[PDB]
Amino acid sequence: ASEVPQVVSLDPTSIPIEYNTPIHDIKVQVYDIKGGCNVEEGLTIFLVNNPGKENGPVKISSKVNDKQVSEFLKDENMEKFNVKLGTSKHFYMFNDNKNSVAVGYVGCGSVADLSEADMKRVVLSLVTMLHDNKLSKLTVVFEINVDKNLFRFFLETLFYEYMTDERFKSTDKNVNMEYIKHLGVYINNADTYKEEVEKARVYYFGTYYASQLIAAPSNYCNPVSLSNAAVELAQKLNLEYKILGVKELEELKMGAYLSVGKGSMYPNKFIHLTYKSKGDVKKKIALVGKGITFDSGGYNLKAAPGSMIDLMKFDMSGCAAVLGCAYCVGTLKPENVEIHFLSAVCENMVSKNSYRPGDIITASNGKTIEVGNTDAEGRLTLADALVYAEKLGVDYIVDIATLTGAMLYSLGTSYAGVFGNNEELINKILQSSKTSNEPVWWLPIINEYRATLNSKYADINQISSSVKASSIVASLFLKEFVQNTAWAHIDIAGVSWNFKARKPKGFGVRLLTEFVLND
Amino acid sequence: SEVPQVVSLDPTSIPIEYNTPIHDIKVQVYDIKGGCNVEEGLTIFLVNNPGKENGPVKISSKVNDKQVSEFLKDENMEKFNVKLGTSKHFYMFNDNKNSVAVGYVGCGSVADLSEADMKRVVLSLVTMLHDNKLSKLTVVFEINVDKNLFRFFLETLFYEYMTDERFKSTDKNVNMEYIKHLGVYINNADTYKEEVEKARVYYFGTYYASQLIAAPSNYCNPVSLSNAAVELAQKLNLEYKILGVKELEELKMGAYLSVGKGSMYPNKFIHLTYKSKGDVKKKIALVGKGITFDSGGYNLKAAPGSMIDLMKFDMSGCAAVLGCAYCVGTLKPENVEIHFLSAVCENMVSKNSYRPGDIITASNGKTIEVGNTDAEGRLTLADALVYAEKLGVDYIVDIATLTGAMLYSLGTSYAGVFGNNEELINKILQSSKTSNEPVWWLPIINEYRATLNSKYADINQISSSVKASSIVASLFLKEFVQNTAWAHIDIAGVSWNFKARKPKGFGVRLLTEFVLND
Amino acid sequence: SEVPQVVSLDPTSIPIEYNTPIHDIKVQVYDIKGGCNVEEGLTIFLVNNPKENGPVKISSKVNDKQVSEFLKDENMEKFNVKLGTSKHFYMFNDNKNSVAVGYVGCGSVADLSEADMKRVVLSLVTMLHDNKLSKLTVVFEINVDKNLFRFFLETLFYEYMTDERFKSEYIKHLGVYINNADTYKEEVEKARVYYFGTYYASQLIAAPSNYCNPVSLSNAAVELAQKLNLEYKILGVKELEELKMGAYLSVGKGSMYPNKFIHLTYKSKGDVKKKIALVGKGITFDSGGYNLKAAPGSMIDLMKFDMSGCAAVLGCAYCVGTLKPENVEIHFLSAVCENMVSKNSYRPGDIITASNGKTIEVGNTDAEGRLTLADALVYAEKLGVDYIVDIATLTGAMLYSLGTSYAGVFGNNEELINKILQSSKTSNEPVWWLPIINEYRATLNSKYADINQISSSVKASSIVASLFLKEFVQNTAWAHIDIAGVSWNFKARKPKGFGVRLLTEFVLN
Ligand SMILES: CC(C)(C)C(=O)N[C@@H](C(=O)NO)c1ccc(-c2ccsc2)cc1
Ligand SMILES: CC(C)(C)C(=O)N[C@@H](C(=O)NO)c1ccc(-c2ccsc2)cc1
Ligand SMILES: CC(C)(C)C(=O)N[C@@H](C(=O)NO)c1ccc(-c2ccsc2)cc1
Ligand SMILES: [Zn+2]
Ligand SMILES: [Zn+2]
Ligand SMILES: [Zn+2]
Ligand SMILES: [Zn+2]
Ligand SMILES: [Zn+2]
Ligand SMILES: [Zn+2]
Repeated sequence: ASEVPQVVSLDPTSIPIEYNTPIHDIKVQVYDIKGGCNVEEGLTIFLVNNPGKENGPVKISSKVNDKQVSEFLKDENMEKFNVKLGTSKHFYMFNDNKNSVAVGYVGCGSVADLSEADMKRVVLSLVTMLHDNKLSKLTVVFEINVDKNLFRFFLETLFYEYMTDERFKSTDKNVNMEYIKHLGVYINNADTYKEEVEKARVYYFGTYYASQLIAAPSNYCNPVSLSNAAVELAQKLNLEYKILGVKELEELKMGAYLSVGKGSMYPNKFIHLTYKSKGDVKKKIALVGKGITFDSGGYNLKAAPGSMIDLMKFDMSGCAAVLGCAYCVGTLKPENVEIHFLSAVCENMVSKNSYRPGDIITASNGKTIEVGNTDAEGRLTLADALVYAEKLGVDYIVDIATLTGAMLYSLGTSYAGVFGNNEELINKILQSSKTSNEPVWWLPIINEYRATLNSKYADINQISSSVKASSIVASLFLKEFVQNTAWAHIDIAGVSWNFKARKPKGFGVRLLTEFVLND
Repeated sequence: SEVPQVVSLDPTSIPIEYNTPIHDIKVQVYDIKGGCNVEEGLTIFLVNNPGKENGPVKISSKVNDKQVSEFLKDENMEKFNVKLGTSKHFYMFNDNKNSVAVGYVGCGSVADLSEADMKRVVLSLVTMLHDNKLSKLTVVFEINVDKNLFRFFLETLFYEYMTDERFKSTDKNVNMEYIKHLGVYINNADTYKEEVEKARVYYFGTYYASQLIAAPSNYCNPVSLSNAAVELAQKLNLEYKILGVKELEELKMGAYLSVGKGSMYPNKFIHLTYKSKGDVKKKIALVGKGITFDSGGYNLKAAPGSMIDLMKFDMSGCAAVLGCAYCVGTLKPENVEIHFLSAVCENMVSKNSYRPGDIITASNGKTIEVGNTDAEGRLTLADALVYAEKLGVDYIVDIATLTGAMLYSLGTSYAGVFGNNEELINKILQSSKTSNEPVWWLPIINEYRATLNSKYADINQISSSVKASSIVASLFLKEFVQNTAWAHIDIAGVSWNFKARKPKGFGVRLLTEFVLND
Repeated sequence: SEVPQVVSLDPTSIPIEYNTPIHDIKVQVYDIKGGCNVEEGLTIFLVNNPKENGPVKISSKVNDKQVSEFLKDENMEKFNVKLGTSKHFYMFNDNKNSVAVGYVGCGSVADLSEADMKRVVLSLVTMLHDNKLSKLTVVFEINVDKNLFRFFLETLFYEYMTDERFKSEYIKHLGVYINNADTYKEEVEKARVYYFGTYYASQLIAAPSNYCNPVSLSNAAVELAQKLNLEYKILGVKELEELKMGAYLSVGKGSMYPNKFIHLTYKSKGDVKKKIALVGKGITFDSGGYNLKAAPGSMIDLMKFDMSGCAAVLGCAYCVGTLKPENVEIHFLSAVCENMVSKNSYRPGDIITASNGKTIEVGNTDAEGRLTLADALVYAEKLGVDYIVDIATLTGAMLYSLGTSYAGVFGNNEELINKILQSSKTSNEPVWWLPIINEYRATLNSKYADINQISSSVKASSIVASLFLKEFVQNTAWAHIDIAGVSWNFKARKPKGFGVRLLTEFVLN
């Protein structure tokens, strides 16, 4: 652990991290619907749909072990309500033991197969029922068809969206902040879904942990304070760790990554976490995350309209995703696999010491790079991290980065883009996208654009001249730093931040973890 | 002299190639009378056809080889035309049954090839040298050229042929093999032979400047650039002096010192001196703008089209001046003393940077209000010009990448020259013709001077009302020359070749021709 | 000839003032030797001090004792000669009549430029606008040659005159004391002619585009021709179509006003030894077309000024028609139209054919000037003249090259260019020679048309445009004057009428 440099004594010297969240205090019980539903304290919510019939009437088909509640929820009483996706209603009644209970439903539309996006709409409606209501318990009755993954995704999203980050609140803490202590789930074939519960809780926190890092402002989350948090995480998970400082970075000749950080008051820190199975290692993997704790753009300052320089604390989202994945892996402990978690962390600032547009810098594999734009710094840091990664001698290298703003014009805010040099690896990323329900789409590395990276003086240009297809050109650049290893690149510049909700998504954590686990 | 680093991987000197493959090319000039020997390598005829736009090629000169002569008959050459820029390759066997490669380059129908047209001919020729491993090139001039233009042909051939690979490591051209011999057949070879070594000298001066310019700002900084100058001065036995901050403070160069304040690299003032052996009749001060990187300062280059990634080229004036010092120091003209000056610094954004609105005091006591930190060139030049005049010279000439407006007035081919003395300006225009580096005389319109009147300082750095920044900047510069013939050359538009993505080394030959023929 | 209207309140002609109060001013020129009489009105001494911001000192003997006492060294040294600084005082003379006496500083340089002289006059005019005076007397205690003296009068007349045509008492006597008065007296009535030529052009330029449109501008040209007994011909769309002027006709397609080609002719009585065509750009309003002037700084509200070239030419025709030079034939030409946005407008990308058969690819509809000039130059050369001179508000880049004081001149002939430069010297309308760089010509090579209207990127727009126009003059001495920068006086919010005196001097000499 290094000392975080301060300008004034009021500068914070660590990232506040909440490990023990109220979500971890929730006891989850899973019951089979065949046994009938018991309705007592708290809130009991039925998830209902009506196949084919858009905005069709609500029907409760589950057995309810209470004559009063059963009478209330009979068809004739429910037909005035419809199943419009996201619709919710609260019911109030007395049960067979003369106790007042709260019941209700969330409409799940008229399609039996709910997409990952429509399921998020269902959960958000459910969360609005949790907010502003001091409840001790919530019960959920699944009257829709969900597979194991979508069930887990439901729980993960519930936990994530229910949670409220108050680390930076001082005088504006919510006085009515109270969480349930109990969560009941009624679902058919309950014994097959039980295994998903703790997995979801693990995936929730891995995702929530990343979110905390991303949301943490750059005066809290800087290269030293972020690497320090990585150390603390490794210590709690019994992961091996190594933080490389400028001296060793110099010895390794990482000129590209070092030049990006030259302008910052915070020394570069290269994070290297390792998980190894106790069993014989049958596959080795490196996960590489972009780790810019703040990206001012450098001398190519973000001063253009729509550049959102105030969002630039998000620029270590790739690193956050990787560290979030480290939590999940170190907790679930997969067998026969060795995983490296890597991030070349730095800050891209303006200074007398900054690297300049036009500078020629040498990467750790000896390639000279001409810098055409100081704000294209991510691919420079990744270049050295990718060289470092391949020297580990692994089977797959997967990187994840808020790399290019062009992603918002190509895939937008919902789907991440994946590029690569190996088809089998890309299919596996796409497969893990399905089973994690973190949407990713395969995008091409167009070789014809490679020629536009031909530098007159250096071995290669940092950015293209023609093109404008930045996401693809950046992928071309990165590919030049991976010689003979299966490699994939996940651009999350578009999906990292939830603009509507004004919070990080913790995107990529579940995706990467599913990738590690399912092979 | 010691180059500060942020990290140990930061370079501490500019890589400079002094002996180039071009220097290893043995050059022989033969007279066209007595015919041409075609025996080895690639023989190229430069042909014309005055009259018809694209008339047939007609090889006039005698070829001392029966087989080669039969091939180059008018009958066989009829299908090929003389369009300016075109070229063809030929394969055949000579008299002793040895395979030989012949060809031609079209020089158009016009009997007078201009600076731009000759450049086009050279390019066509260089294309033939590329992607073809040749031990020898022979060029037969079946067109007419003056002696300056012949020198210009060789200069341009040498400059364009040479490839800068100082910053390649994993991607050097493996097929890069230069010729070792160059043959030239031309009429009255006795007179043209003198231009050969003059061309080689002018070439390296230009290429030396180009190397400094192309060098990125992390390699090329105020300390390393001034070290490079010192090394140059040493190889040439020029007197040299590098003024550091402490000296500059004593001289009270507050305008120049302000510009480098935000930089990690200390300011360094380059003062080189050549003196003729005998009686000195003319004293000349050459001043180069030497900003090793121009970020704009707090007036950051952030506007569309400001091309901040090119601003390593903002020391081109200094490079021109140092390049001239090479030529002058090598050619050793008589009856002249020349001072090569450059206020070298770096314009950066920092807690220590000078600010828009700052009032600073030049070394001649004039207080200056800063309106824009990106108009830093004229601030450094101000102190440099005051220093220059204190040397008591006859002519002060500054050269600078000073105003972007030049791209809208003269464009990328012609530099602008401004001045306070018509005689000096005429000499610059004369030097432009003989060096074939095109310059156009632009006026210093005194009506715009009132817009440099400041409410609080003695003078404004920039105008607020008048556009035409090239003229306004000239007006500002004129305020720091009291009673000396002075001229100013703005090369902001011509310094960088945007199409070839490389510098031109513009100004080297111009300044040298100015020196030599005074 | 009938001006179309959208509503009945639309103006159907340009209001023009022919008889100005300047024409009522009686000018007397006296020699400074013999002393100056100060009997009435305002008397102003033009004074320098060759030092900087030095004290005022009056050298001329004044034949009035009271005023002499006022003008004594001890009193005037309280004031300084800083360029454009002025003081004037009211007092009683020997006859106990009210007189005003004062000065205007002319700085510390023995030779005033046209810019300096202008500042002097502006200070003089300020006093005239603030005082009710029947008479102004100006005493020259500075050195001025014949041309600069005429320039002084022209400038004085022009700046003094106030255009009130669109709104809803001048001096009657000008006295001038100057050493060697006799050599200067002939400059007076020439200055009056140059004044109105300049002011007439100013009137056309300042007239908004709803008053000044292609139809009313040509109608005004006709009326001018009739008053001066100049031959005149106005070419309409049918005539222009037959002449295959496709470049020029394309620009006006989107306008509600039919294109009008103005062709005025002055012919001397005797043998014609020189034939000259003067071509003025006549865009009555330039919106930019589909390449609309929408960018910040494009100043679309100024774009009534885009016929300043035509105005300069018509102002010259007044001077030439008045002074009647001998042994010359002058053609006054303008392809007048309006560049507008409409379903009918020409489009960026359109390939259009000029009257010499050259196909043109339009890259920017706001570069419309060179298109109208393309067909005007072709028309001009067919007249078989010795010189073609065009003048035009052609490129905004002129503001970045020479600025607002000097116009640029481009050409294909050295003799012609140096004639314009000499005319610039004698008219004191500053012009600077700029190169037509042949290396830039290749940027106008089109993939589909014979030539490009504009370059994709050469940035040197004034030069690229000049190259374009050069392609439409095949074997005649031709020069192009780009007055886009100098035509409008931004500070004074009015035209300069730039080019009238320049072009007239070119014709007369
Ligand atoms: C502007 C360009 C092409 C250099 C780019 O892709 N910039 C990146 C960047 O600064 N990388 O270091 C960029 C710009 C904007 C975003 C972004 C994403 C959501 S809002 C702004 C993300 C990446
Ligand atoms: C922006 C302005 C008017 C202050 C100016 O003249 N800038 C100079 C400059 O920064 N001088 O120190 C300038 C701007 C752009 C260029 C340029 C030249 C080729 S591309 C950009 C050159 C000089
Ligand atoms: C469109 C461009 C940049 C080629 C140009 O120079 N346009 C001309 C024009 O509209 N010609 O028809 C132009 C633009 C601006 C001005 C101008 C002059 C004083 S303020 C703006 C003048 C001419
Ligand atoms: Zn960036
Ligand atoms: Zn970034
Ligand atoms: Zn600058
Ligand atoms: Zn500069
Ligand atoms: Zn226009
Ligand atoms: Zn126009």
